[PDB]
Amino acid sequence: AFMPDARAYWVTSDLIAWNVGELEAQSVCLYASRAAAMSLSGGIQGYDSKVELQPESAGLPETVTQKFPFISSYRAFRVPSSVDVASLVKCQLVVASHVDVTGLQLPGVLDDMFAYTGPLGAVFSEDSVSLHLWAPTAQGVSVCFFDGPAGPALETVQLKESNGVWSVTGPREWENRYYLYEVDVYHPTKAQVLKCLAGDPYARSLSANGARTWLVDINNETLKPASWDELADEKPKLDSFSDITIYELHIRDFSAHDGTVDSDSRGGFRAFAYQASAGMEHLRKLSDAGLTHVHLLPSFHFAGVDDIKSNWKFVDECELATFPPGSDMQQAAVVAIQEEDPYNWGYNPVLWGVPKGSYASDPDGPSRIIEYRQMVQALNRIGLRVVMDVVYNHLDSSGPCGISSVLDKIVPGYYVRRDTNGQIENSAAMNNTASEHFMVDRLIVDDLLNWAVNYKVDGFRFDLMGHIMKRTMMRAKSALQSLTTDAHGVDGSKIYLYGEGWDFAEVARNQRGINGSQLNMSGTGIGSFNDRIRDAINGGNPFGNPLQQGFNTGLFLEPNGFYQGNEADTRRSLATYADQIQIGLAGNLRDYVLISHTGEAKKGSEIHTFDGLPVGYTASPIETINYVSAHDNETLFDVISVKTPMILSVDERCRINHLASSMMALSQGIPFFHAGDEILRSKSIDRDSYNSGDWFNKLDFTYETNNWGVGLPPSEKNEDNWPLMKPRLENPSFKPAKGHILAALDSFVDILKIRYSSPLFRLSTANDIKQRVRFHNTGPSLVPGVIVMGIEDARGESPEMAQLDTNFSYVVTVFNVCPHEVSMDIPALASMGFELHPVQVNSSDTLVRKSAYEAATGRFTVPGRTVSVFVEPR
Amino acid sequence: ECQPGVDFPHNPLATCHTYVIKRVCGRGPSRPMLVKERCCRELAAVPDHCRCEALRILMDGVRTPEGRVVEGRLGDRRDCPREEQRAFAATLVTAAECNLS
Ligand SMILES: [Ca+2]
Ligand SMILES: [Ca+2]
Repeated sequence: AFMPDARAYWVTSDLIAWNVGELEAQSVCLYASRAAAMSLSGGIQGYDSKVELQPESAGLPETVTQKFPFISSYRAFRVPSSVDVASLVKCQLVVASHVDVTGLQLPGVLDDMFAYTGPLGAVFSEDSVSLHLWAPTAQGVSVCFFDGPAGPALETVQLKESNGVWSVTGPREWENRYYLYEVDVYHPTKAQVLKCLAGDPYARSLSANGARTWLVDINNETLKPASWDELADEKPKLDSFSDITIYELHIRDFSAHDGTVDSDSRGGFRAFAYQASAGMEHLRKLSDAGLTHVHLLPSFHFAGVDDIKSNWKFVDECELATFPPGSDMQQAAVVAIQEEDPYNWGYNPVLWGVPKGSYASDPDGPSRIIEYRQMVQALNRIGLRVVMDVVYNHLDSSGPCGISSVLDKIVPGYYVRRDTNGQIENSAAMNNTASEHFMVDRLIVDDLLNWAVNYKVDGFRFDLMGHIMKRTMMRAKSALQSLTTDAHGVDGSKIYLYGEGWDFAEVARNQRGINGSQLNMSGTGIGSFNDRIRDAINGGNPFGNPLQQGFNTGLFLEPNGFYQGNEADTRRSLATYADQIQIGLAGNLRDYVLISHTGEAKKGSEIHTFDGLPVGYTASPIETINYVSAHDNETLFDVISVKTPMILSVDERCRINHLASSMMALSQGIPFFHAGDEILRSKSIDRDSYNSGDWFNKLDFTYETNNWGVGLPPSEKNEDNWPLMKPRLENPSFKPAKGHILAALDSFVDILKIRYSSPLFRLSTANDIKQRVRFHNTGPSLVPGVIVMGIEDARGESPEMAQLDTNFSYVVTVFNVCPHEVSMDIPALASMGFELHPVQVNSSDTLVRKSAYEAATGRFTVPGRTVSVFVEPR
Repeated sequence: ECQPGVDFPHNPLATCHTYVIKRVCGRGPSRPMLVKERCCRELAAVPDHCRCEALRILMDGVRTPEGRVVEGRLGDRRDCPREEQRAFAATLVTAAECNLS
């Protein structure tokens, strides 16, 4: 069978690029076959058209190479004017030259002729409903209408193409129908023209499992909860982006194990709308402390979870508890059902504009739209803005087959990124998107506006932002900010953006264009995760050796037996990690000057990580997302239980968990917390719990368990680390009790209140941090494992700076990770009126209370494994 | 002269150890290309004249005067023997992988 490879490119309507011999380029012909009947028998047979492609001497012009840099050295071929380009892109195409046959990659020529900016999806008029679909390679597009989500077809209507856009205008009565598109288009992966049933890319609602698209008006009164149009007045106050703290939560985890919530609402949008559930009281406590934002994991239509709840499988949660804490039997029961369970993170995008059906009470009907809007409203009313995890980097499926393939079904080989052979790139996970293409770029921005206007979302977290073009990131930023209350019902100036700025794969070093990596996103005002501070605190990296120690895991202070060099090597490594944290504590700035462990005064960018790049990479503190844990990798409690000495008590590790969290909360920039960090959450040392079910991802709001010691985690992801997990799981002294969990939560709440008791922790500009923030325990003479941070404010008669704090004039924070008490002597902070913060004076922990200050020598006595905050009152 | 702790870090290519397991044994964390990039960045951070030495320590490890190995090595994994892991470990510098001299 004829299955060609795609090494040639159609870049503009009159130019084809191909990397062939300078002489063999004199015999290149372009072949076309609408019915795709081409075969080999030994030249080519079964073609419609045959036209000579004339080689160009000059090559590819700059305007082409600036869009596609990875093919800049390719030979240029001219396409004659006699050729009807619009008709040939709808056909099977090959270029042939001894005999070298290959296909054409079309996105380039599709953006040149068929770039569209007008209406798409469904447009509602007073008397009419019109549909619009972008498919410039389709031979024909029809629309199948359905009466419900299950019945046969009512009608079939043809669509008229205009500039690659298929359109049709019908009556008002079309509203509330269910529909599918009928597209006959050539698919290169099957090498034939197939008549495909596909959903709408601009869908606003779907039936169960995205079987059919619901033709609904999103502006409908019957879809708005009470006082929805007046939510802008109800939304919690946001003075600046510097006041943001983020709490990362997964929708199902929140209420899956919550008994106080009805079983029909458990693990869905309704749970957040409860009056006085355990989960909503938990979010209320943090919000009153100072928490501002809630980041929820993928809520849009993804594959991996069946919307029809009757198909869901479960594990015997009684008999599984009778197994040993370090057994492999628990994971065997979960893996057997993991493909048909109710659990997944949701990193398998199908349609970006529709809320997930499985999180709704009914996958059919207006249920999913209303309950989503209720979730946003309810969180805003308890004082928490809502952030959406957006996954624009890839798609779940591709090809003409499957219920989970939508975009690649309608326009094959355009929405997905492909290599120089035409194979799809899988670097993000599977089926990478190509945001460099015009219509993909538009689809992403139109989606971000959909969630901002129709659902009133307060921010977005970009999964693999480095796989998305900066161009797309900047246009989305300007569009969201331009939204006003009187025009669209939402104040767009308060919407904040951030994401994973990892630079890797076929998009690295700007190979496909200026991509949204941490370094490129410097000075843009869009946040990015500080992976430098993350690794410096925990030790090593998520993909490194599990036993690698860091600053907050006793690198030099408390060796764990694993060889990391001699005493002098570990001590020099500990002082290096401390220098990286301090830059992050000062907002991970490019231009912030810090005295490093050698005594040398270095700028943030001049301090590098041990393997290449600069530590400080931001121009503004609001571009920094400080964190020690997320949904990815192992939880704070799990990583501390592995890295730190095995002889330690759980009470000592509990204090270490508080240190890591507090370092984030008291840092300049934006703190990021994983749900459960307050209550010592465990996943039983699981590093990839995306498909581990409810068993390993359990969040307990009864505070009875932290989910530590529920068997060894699934094999495929953790099997090789089982020998270093088992004895830690089997040891009862590793599992914390009810008293530990509650004390860790109360200690977490206290720190948040300290952050919002002073505007000095939340400095808005880079120049403010330079002048005010000073570190003290520096040089070759520093006390290891101690970070001293001081923030200065306008004091005395005629000060240099403006006054920002009305209660305090100076704040000093001491971070101590040493197993014992430390006595500091700082001459610069001598003869000052310092005292312990009123929150820590009334603290439930008796250990913190022993913190003291002396005005004589500037003495700071801070207890072991403790963070202390000192203040100078006005 | 290529000493760990002086010319390159202790446990030189720990990220490459996990990447070898994902590729040969078929087990490890998701997003394998993100793991690959850090492994290649760890390899490129090593000076050119020490790269082959640091690659050997990943494969075989350094033995102490005391007698035991510390900074390596490629051990035995379930259905994934040492010599199978070792063969792929040597091809990490080649054009098909990290592409380094
Ligand atoms: Ca709040
Ligand atoms: Ca699953």
